[PDB]
Amino acid sequence: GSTATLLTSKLAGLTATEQRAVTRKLVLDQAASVLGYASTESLDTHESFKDLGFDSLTALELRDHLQTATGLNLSSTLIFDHPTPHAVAEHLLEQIPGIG
Repeated sequence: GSTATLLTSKLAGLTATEQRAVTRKLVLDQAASVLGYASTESLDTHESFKDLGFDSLTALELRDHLQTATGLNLSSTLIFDHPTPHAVAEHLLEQIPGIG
């Protein structure tokens, strides 16, 4: 759906664990783009987007970022369903076709 092959071609090179790692960096990077960052400087993967400053605004463009980033289909309260970019990145594996 939509694309997937974009990021899916990434995870194809990883194992589920490294697939976590790569978008634990991507969701992070996106969240960074949202929040005002350029190197995920003020982010955490152990801390929830709540603390990152997301809400019914930034989470929306972040969620938007993840779907744009991955090509998969995420949701409105995505990062509030999955607390951390860690929980979200692994959530991005759930979207992945078998390889993930």
